[PDB]
Amino acid sequence: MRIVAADTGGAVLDESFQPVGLIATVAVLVEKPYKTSKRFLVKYADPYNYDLSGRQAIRDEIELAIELAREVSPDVIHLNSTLGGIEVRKLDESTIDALQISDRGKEIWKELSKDLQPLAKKFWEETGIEIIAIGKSSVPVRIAEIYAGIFSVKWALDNVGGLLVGLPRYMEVEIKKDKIIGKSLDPREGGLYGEVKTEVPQGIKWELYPNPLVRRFMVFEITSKS
Amino acid sequence: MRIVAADTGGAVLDESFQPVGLIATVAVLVEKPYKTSKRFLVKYADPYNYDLSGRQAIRDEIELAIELAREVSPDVIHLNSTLGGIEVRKLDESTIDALQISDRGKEIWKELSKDLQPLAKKFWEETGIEIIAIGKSSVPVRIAEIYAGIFSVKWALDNVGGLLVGLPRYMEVEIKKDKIIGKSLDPREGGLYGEVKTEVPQGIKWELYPNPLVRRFMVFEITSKS
Amino acid sequence: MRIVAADTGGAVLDESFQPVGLIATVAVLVEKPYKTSKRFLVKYADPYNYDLSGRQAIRDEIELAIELAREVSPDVIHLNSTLGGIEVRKLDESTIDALQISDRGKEIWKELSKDLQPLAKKFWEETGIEIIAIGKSSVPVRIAEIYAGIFSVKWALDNVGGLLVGLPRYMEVEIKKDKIIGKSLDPREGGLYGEVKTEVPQGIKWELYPNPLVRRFMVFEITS
DNA sequence: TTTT
DNA sequence: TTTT
DNA sequence: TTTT
Ligand SMILES: [Mg+2]
Ligand SMILES: [Mg+2]
Repeated sequence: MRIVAADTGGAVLDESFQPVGLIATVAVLVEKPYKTSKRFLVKYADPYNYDLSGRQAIRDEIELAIELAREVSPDVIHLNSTLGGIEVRKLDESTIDALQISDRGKEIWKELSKDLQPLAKKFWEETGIEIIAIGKSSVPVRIAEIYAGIFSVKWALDNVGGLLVGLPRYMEVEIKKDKIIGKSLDPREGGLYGEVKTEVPQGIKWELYPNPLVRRFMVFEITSKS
Repeated sequence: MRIVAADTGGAVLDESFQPVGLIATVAVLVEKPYKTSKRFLVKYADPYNYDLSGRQAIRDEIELAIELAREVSPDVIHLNSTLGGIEVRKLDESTIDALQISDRGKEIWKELSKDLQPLAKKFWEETGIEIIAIGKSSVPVRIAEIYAGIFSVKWALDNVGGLLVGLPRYMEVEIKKDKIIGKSLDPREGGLYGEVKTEVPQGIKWELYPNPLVRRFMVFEITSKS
Repeated sequence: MRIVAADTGGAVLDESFQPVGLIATVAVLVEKPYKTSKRFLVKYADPYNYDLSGRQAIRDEIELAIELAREVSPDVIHLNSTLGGIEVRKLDESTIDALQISDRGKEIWKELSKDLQPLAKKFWEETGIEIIAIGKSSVPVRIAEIYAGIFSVKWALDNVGGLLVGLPRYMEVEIKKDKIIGKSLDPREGGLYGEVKTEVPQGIKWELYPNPLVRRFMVFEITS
């Protein structure tokens, strides 16, 4: 099976660990053994002019996933929304009410349907590829999330006297001479990881530590040596 | 305390990772320090003629657990159903509605009661040993589950041009010349493991990797060198 | 950020692994990098005369947290009750009705409000420090919990003809010549740990293993 | 309720 | 539904 | 709500 998935993750935090805005939207191609991705795309947001509430992310995600899918022709696209695996081209007012989600979730998706359903429909017509709202269940979506963490740190290195990056849940990053490696901290996930080439700037220091206000989320903090 | 527990686990998957049927039912004796089992029984199902909605699994589990219990005389039997630890001999329509479980769960157990309650009652009459529906809370149940994973792999090695075995949640297997070792991938469980003797066939290769459709579950795939 | 948090944890178990009563209430000061605590206080309960339904735990916790806070002057106090981070000084029946929790949870806290809310208000007046009900989301709270586990083992060392101590969730302890080290078993938490100096008595054996009745909780067993 |  |  |  060959899967394209997408996710948005990584946030700039203020000094009291409150998120300001999100950083990276990433689409990944994932193939057996489903532990990493070697082909991916990134779109960076502007975290300082981001509306955290909300849902530009999912629109950016589906667009980027389709863009990558047109190049690599996967079997399926996984979208990061836990709706039971329903095909997005089949999302209408009727099918959304039948969904086992909260009443806010239903109204959010009734609005999102207006743009996303025709998009998925046109893409399925062209290719036969479904876009499914699978979310938390998907390993490719979790690999996309790890890459969103990595690219958030890349963005921070490229855009830093100090920056706090809130990473996606329970993942770590490691800085190497010419690359950033991201890994899940959950061994139950079976060793999921990512790697992105980058040049690491001089004159800065970094540390990774637990976000004290959000258990199981880590903070990557960059500080200037000057 | 000395505990007998049982579980059914391991599934044949098709090439799109959809389960076809379950493989192994295992009963274990677990004693201090409650990390493994040295005395156990296995019953193999036929996964290609399995009713995944049938729920023959729990009938097989209680039967195999009672069979092992008659040999080793434990303090208690742990059954894999998370009902709050109620004794199975006490399961009637009255006690089932009082349980804090789903209405689907209540309707399943009202039907299961008709066979299982008399079975547990007669075993308690004979021995004084309770069969309790403890499920997810039980470490002996998790150890039975790990052994079901190991035995599913043994079954696959013995019955394979290629096979996909979906393992129980977050566990790995290791193949040695003369045995299979199974371990939980969750360090929070305190190091649960199992080991089964077997002959490993020639002319085949194997791989263990994440199920892309079911996060925190692994696939053990066997392929012929053919 | 500088944080005081508190928790009650660790339990005496009987021979069928049933809890009898809780042991340690611990207040910790937590600072960057938020992985441990070097400054903490402990209050021991009497586990053989403990009411597990009583919610004396949270009253002991807030008192000890305040006691430590007066000494180390933190930015905020984290209380181990998952109410979304609401300020305790702002807890009246109306705000409790609005909380996204169970109806039992609501009835418990309407009763707790009667004593704890005036305490938080007066403390906020004195220092400007909030006491927020953040609970499961707080790392300092988990560090307090790990320290409760450590102190429960210290209690066991101090009181052992044989004892079974049920530790807080997924943590381990190690006894060294002059200290007890506690660690989270969950690597997702990022390496949380604690350490307490104590004199280790002679003539004893100990073992750590899974509670067979409560998955992901360990038992510390000590014998003379 | 259980199963991957 | 999603975000730290 | 919390506890093993
Ligand atoms: Mg995500
Ligand atoms: Mg606690």
